[PDB]
Amino acid sequence: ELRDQQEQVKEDMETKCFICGIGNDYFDTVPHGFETHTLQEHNLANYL
Amino acid sequence: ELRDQQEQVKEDMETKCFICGIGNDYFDTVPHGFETHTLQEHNLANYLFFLMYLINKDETEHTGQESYVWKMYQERCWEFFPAGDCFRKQYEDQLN
Amino acid sequence: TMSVLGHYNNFFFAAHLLDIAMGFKTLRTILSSVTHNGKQLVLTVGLLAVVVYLYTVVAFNFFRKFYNKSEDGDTPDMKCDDMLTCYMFHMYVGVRAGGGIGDEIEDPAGDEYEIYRIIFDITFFFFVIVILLAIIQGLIIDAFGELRDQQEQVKEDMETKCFICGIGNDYFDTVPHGFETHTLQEHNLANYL
Amino acid sequence: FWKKIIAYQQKLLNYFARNFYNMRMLALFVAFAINFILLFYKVSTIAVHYVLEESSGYMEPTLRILAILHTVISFFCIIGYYCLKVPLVIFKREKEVARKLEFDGLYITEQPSEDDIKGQWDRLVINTQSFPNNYWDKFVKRKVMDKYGEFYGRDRISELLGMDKAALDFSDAREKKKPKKDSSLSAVLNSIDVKYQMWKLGVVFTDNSFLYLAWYMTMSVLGHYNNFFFAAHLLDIAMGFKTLRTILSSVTHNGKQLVLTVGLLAVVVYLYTVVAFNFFRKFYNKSEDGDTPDMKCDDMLTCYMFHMYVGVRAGGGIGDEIEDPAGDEYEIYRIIFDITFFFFVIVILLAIIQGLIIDAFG
Amino acid sequence: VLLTNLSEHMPNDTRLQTFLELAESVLNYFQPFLGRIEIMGSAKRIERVYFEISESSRTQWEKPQVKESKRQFIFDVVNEGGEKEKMELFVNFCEDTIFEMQLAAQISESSILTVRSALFALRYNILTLMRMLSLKSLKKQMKKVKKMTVKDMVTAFFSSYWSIFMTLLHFVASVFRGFFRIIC
Ligand SMILES: Nc1ncnc2c1ncn2[C@@H]1O[C@H](COP(=O)(O)OP(=O)(O)OP(=O)(O)O)[C@@H](O)[C@H]1O
Ligand SMILES: Nc1ncnc2c1ncn2[C@@H]1O[C@H](COP(=O)(O)OP(=O)(O)OP(=O)(O)O)[C@@H](O)[C@H]1O
Ligand SMILES: Nc1ncnc2c1ncn2[C@@H]1O[C@H](COP(=O)(O)OP(=O)(O)OP(=O)(O)O)[C@@H](O)[C@H]1O
Ligand SMILES: [Ca+2]
Ligand SMILES: [Zn+2]
Ligand SMILES: [Zn+2]
Ligand SMILES: [Zn+2]
Repeated sequence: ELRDQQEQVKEDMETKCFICGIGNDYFDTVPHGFETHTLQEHNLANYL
Repeated sequence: ELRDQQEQVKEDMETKCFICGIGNDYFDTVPHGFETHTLQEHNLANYLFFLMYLINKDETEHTGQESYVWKMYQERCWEFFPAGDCFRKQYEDQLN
Repeated sequence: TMSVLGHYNNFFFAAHLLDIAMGFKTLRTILSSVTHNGKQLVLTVGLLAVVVYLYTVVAFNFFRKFYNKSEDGDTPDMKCDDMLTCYMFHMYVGVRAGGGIGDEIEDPAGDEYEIYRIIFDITFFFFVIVILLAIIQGLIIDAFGELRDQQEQVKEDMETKCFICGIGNDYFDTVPHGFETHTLQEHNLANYL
Repeated sequence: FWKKIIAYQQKLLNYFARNFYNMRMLALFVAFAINFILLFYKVSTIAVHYVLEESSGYMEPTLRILAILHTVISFFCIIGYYCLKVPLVIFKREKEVARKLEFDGLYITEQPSEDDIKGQWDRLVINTQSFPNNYWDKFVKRKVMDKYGEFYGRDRISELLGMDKAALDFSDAREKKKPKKDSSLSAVLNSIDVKYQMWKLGVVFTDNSFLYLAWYMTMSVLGHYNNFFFAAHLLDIAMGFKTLRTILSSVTHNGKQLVLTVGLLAVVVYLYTVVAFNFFRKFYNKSEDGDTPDMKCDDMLTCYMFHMYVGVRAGGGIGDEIEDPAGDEYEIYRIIFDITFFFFVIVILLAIIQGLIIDAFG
Repeated sequence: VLLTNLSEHMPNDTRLQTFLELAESVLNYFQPFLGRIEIMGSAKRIERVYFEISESSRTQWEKPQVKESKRQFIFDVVNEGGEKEKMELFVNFCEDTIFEMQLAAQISESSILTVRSALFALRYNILTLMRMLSLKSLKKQMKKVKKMTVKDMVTAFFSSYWSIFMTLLHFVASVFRGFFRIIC
């Protein structure tokens, strides 16, 4: 259970953005747009 | 964990193309288009062979595309690698 | 009837302790872990019994001297003279013993059939003890895993799609909070009831 | 006359094919009853006898009748299999060889690997004139003729496939036309094609299920001589019940891995035997009598297989069997050796086997 | 290469497929040699690139150890590969593979007995059963049992498969004998 929970956390973070909740594919239509969005557009540290 | 990792590798390769990253369903809209894309359009061995041929080729004999890819490979810029797009996606209108 | 009988003999009140399983839901889950594969467990026991019967056949045919069990040398106490006695000796002590039937029966040192008895004991230990008990244990473990995966599947299905219409959560979530808005006002199970 | 005999024989074949499975059940039932009766044997006391001592007294003739019945039912099982499943196997082989001949050209363009036993045997079916007898596309000889005639030689390919152009054209023209009465034995003797029947018998003999039935058969026959061979028929419940097949598939799914794990365990035990034979030899005295110097680990073979047997079977390990190291120069070394033996051979490798089974079921 | 380029950019033109049909043999010969990829072009459009592939490169690509290394690389990139560094790890793998490929090429330049025994056992154990029909004892059997009896007919029907089973037993024994002779 512990290991599967860690896998679920990893999968959730790499599949959808934490804040808005849009899937990674839509952002990745633009090259590298997903991590671009998660690091500049919607950043947890930036909100803090 | 070992077995699940093998399953994940298999699932990832059969669900999305390794290079561009587009899902298999979009290519499979055309019959057999997914493995057609992965074996002719975007082939790992083909990219490796292209790198070999570009390295072995002389500088001044390079064509425009070859020289441009050579400059990016020298500067370690991997933007020439397709990402999120392909020939079929670019020419959906004309091809279909 | 068990309470009434417990009046006659007080010890029948102990059978009422089998009620905690349905008294507590979590004990019901623990028992569901093992009872989920009851048919498979019973058939595994039948297979183990058949294998032990085959080993009894082999022992009764060839390895019979080694089954002397009398601590006294004078008394000729033989476990495997009778086929029924040999079989159930294998059923009881060979199965219970951690090493196998060899730890109970005489060692094969200095004998014509030394190597054959040795392979027989090693195979008995490898199949009856190491494998079949592992089969039972894996049955229990993977049944509990099935239960947990089923709970995860239920949770994932309910949080990914609406129960009534069957549309995905993303389309509703295009409007902010529209998914649980739809599932709590638009399409509500309690509301339909 | 001949029509009546062939019709009655065909009725017999159809009945056996219909009732193949029922008597397969009945054979297992009789195998259970015979072994239940066998469970009551008693030894009596150079010459030693096994007698059947029972309160009923009558299940000895009953046991003999059950043995005879088991054999008769078993033979009828071979009859049923040979009339039911054999045509399907022949049809599958015939379609496989026809497509390999027509598309891949496994006997024209390339050649068999000389390791493929089935291809080496199927070299003959091409020369057989009744090529796909069971396979309904009777048409593949001429398809292959059209496909590969131009290059590989018309006559050579025709002789490889067994057909003859001159007779084909002469039959297209007028030919020798005379039918024959069915009552003639010469008609049947000429009609039988020994080549195709030899190929079919070879295929059937190579088939695995018919070999299993033959093994079951020889075991019943041997059980007549010695009644205890009827117990080996209890290995049939695995294929009798699909759920037992699932339980056995749980463990047989990883048979290669299980065997290699046993080999690894044997190698580790061999290394521990090497270490013990080099240093820790005194501790392996096994004589309960102090006077007798019984040594388990004097001989390297005896030391190894002592480790194979008792160290592996024992829950704690080899230390529970060999002498304690108290008050010795090599106390700590022997102790680490025993702890490592227990941790690796017992705790880990057996756990590896158990996890193999569990995760295969998963 | 020119014809293939024209074919892939002029998909519908029938005259072009007529030329392709005329020149299939050259294209069939050069199918392994021609290689194609897609790159992100300088004009912000996907471009297809054609180049020459050496058959030596193809062979040292298809050698098994290179395939195992490629599978291990795929496993590693799928499991712990980042999206930024995936393309870079791929380039490093390509460079190492090319070097090892060239080195391999440079260093490179300049059961049957048992099968035969089993087949022969099949032949001389099936001809033994064929020999009843060859020696035509069934004809004299027919002469002496001209009076059709269902008893005798059922017995012969059983005897056929009984003889088949005996021939199988002899075959298995012969195979075991031949295998023992081979091993010893
Ligand atoms: N809204 C979000 N804000 C931040 N990260 C997000 C968001 N949505 C998704 N992510 C993902 O969550 C991860 C956060 O960064 P990451 O976990 O890599 O940080 P780190 O502390 O540098 O490294 P580590 O991966 O070891 O935790 C990234 O993979 C990022 O793509
Ligand atoms: N860009 C890509 N390049 C190559 N293969 C890709 C790509 N994207 C996805 N794939 C998939 O990865 C797999 C690569 O080929 P594959 O693994 O079958 O090669 P192989 O060595 O012939 O066989 P094996 O499956 O035993 O490894 C294919 O299933 C292919 O569809
Ligand atoms: N048609 C539907 N009707 C009701 N709930 C739905 C429907 N479709 C999906 N759901 C989801 O199923 C769940 C039902 O509510 P929920 O399970 O939270 O109720 P509860 O009894 O208050 O709490 P608990 O989560 O502990 O069971 C919610 O997560 C809801 O979004
Ligand atoms: Ca130039
Ligand atoms: Zn976001
Ligand atoms: Zn692609
Ligand atoms: Zn709804």
